Amino acid sequence: SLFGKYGMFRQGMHDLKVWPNVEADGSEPTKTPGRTSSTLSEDQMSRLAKLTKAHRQGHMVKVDWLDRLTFREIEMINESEKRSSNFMYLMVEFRCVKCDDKEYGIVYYEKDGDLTSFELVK
Amino acid sequence: RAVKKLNANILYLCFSQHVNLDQLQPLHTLRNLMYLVSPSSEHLGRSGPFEVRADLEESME
Amino acid sequence: QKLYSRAQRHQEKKEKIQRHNRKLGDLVEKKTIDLRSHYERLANLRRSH
Amino acid sequence: VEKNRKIVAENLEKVQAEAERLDQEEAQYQREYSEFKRQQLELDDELKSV
Amino acid sequence: MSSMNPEYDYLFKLLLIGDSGVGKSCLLLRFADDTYTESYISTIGVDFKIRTIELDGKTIKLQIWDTAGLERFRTITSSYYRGAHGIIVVYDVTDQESFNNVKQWLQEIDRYASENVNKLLVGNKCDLTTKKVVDYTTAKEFADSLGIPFLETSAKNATNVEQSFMTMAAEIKKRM
Amino acid sequence: ENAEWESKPPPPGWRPKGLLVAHLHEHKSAVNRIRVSDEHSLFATCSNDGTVKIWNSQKMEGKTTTTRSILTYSRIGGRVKTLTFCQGSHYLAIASDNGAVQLLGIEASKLPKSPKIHPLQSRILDQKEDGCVVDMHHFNSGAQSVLAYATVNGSLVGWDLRSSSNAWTLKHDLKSGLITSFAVDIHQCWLCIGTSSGTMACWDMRFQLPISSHCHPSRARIRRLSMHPLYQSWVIAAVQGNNEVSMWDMETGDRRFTLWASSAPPLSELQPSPHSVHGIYCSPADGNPILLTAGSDMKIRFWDLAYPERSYVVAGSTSSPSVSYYRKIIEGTEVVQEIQNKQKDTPRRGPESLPVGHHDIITDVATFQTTQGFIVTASRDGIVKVWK
Ligand SMILES: Nc1nc2c(ncn2[C@@H]2O[C@H](COP(=O)(O)OP(=O)(O)OP(=O)(O)O)[C@@H](O)[C@H]2O)c(=O)[nH]1
Repeated sequence: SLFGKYGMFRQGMHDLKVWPNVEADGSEPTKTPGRTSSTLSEDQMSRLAKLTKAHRQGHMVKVDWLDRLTFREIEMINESEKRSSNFMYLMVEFRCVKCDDKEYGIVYYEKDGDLTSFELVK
Repeated sequence: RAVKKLNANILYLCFSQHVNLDQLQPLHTLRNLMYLVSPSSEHLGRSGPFEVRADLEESME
Repeated sequence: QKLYSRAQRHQEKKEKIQRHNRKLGDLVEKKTIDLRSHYERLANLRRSH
Repeated sequence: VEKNRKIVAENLEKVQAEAERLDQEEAQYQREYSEFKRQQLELDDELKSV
Repeated sequence: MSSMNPEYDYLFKLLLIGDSGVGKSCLLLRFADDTYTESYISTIGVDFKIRTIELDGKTIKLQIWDTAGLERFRTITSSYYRGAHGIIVVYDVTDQESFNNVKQWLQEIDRYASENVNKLLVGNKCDLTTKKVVDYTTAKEFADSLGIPFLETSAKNATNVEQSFMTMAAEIKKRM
Repeated sequence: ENAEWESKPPPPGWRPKGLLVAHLHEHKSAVNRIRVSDEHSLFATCSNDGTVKIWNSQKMEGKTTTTRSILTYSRIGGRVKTLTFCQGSHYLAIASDNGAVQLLGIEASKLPKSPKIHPLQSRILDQKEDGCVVDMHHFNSGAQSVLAYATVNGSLVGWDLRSSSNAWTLKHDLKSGLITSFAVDIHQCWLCIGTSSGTMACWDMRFQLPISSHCHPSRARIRRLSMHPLYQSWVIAAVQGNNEVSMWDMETGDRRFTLWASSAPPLSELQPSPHSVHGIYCSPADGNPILLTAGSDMKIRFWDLAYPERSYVVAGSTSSPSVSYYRKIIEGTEVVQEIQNKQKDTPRRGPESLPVGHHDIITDVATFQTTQGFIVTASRDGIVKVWK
């Protein structure tokens, strides 16, 4: 989806799960969804991938000693998952908008987005 | 202070021996002791938990 | 084969652990009875004193 | 080659199905043992108290 | 005056970055642990080996972070560069794509790293002379055009690797 | 940056003299836990008798004639094993051996009305699927106030008391033993689970993944776990036997500091001493962390990790011979060993002074501070004593 769960346009790098042997489906809801929402079975790889990225951007607390061990654990999980889930992941990156060095987010809004009882009009 | 401490000690002993709370008076020193060391005190000598009655705690305050 | 041998050891461990708990439960009950007697003795000795 | 591969795969699947069943039973044993272990730890503390 | 420690007169945060499968992990293993293997586990997140060295009689504790080379573990922002004292950009001499992207990494370093960060291009997989496709002059013109230190190394045929970490430490010491 | 291990650090130079201040024997069975409120105005104790009792810590200062439980909750049923106060002293969590966990609100009703406790939220764990609660701690991430509790089936669940949803769920490997205790980092980044088989498993809470699993060489049961107040990667685990309290750095797995208060040869893996540490309290003090430990040896011992020579017994049997503590390095672990000095009429006013110590295993230790710092200790015979 081009707009997120809160109407914000996607930003940064996003890894989309590629469904093998099927054309990309545009119906709503898509039969070949790239971003598996949290409502379905939480793929430990998908949850950890989001966490690794959240860490890279500096959105997670850095604990040097924990990181060496935790990231090493993530490496083992990702290595194990890559061996059993042979699914390919295609990376897509969306452009970012900057003005005066500030990043702006595009939010879905309609151009026209900005009396029930009458005494005489029946 | 000494009399208060003694009365507190007697009351504490009465509680430890499960003395009948209806016979205990917070200001009666020897009367409480007489009921405690009374041959009729059925719980005198028990080893177990005991509760200090809020009414007896409040009566000392 | 290794899983079967582990499974056999676990079956032994379950019965073994069950027995250890049963022995302790009876021993605790017995020591509780002896303790009850001890408290009665203490109470009687105290009452006499 | 295909027939032999199919036979070997079938045997591997049968042996793996038994392995998964044993693993579930082993997990159940750990659960029950945990309950007995809690009791054992409780009794040891109780016995020392008595 | 300030508090200091005898275990290291200086602590240099190094940082290995570069596309996937270039050799970032093996450089770290070959330097820190004199270790090598053909078995590839794709680095995720961060790794943090240590080697303590003496240079010019002064003692430098290198702290030599790996980084993810897969894209799916990578983000436009990257806090890993923050506070880095040195940055090592790695390419695989058998992987032209991994060579071309070196400019993209220098774009990353210049955006996030410390303003004085000592870069160092390291041509890993330099044991692959049978498959070398980025050659010394080809890189040296680029590296010299930036003035970044340069070397070619193999963590397989170790010896080049040692000089790569010694070079980084030297260029750091010259700044420190 | 604002790392606070305790809402009220002990006064400087606090050395508990072991003077009994209040003797509370309201519980009918073994007391399982002691907790102090965040405001330090109240503390609570739970017992096998099925009751949870909340006490006003300010009332235990001796200024009141009779100190009894301020509130008595008994609706949880079964044996109440553990309890913990939640930030702001407004919530009390309780667990029973039946598998029932209920959060009761302690309403600080204005005097003279006694506070009323009413069950606010309740959770009933399936005795077949989840089992009973083994240990429980509460940590507030600011947005979610999560109570983390561990079950017999190895499920560690953090119930966010704000949204009633599970903030996080961890599944411990039962092969590592039954969960016996856990500690959560002050920085809330990670938590460590101790087991009955002596395994100490480290869990990263930021990623919610188990990172490392290490087992004690003796495989002895872990009684209490606490994060180290000074070392961010160290966890202090009191292990069954020899009254051993060992601090382990979970990054490398090496035992860095160990206390050996047993008659067995120090660090001896053979035939341990039947005394064990039950309660562990770690305070940074102000750079010299102090640990007070009490256990089946009925002694409350203050071990000073900075000056082990100054460690001493706070409360114990009156006839206890003088003990000296010496620091020695054995097998790479800094071990402070308690050595009993062989003790080689004075007129007594009245009968021989009665022993103020506990007569049964001290099951837990906690501290509260009012005008002075106090240590509260409860024993398996149901007696809770508050010492200054
Ligand atoms: N022939 C040769 N192969 C190497 C050399 N260094 C690394 N490799 C190979 O490349 C693999 C990956 O090395 P890494 O350090 O992980 O490369 P990387 O950039 O870190 O890859 P990621 O960790 O996924 O980012 C190794 O397992 C080796 O197979 C080298 O010096 N010579």
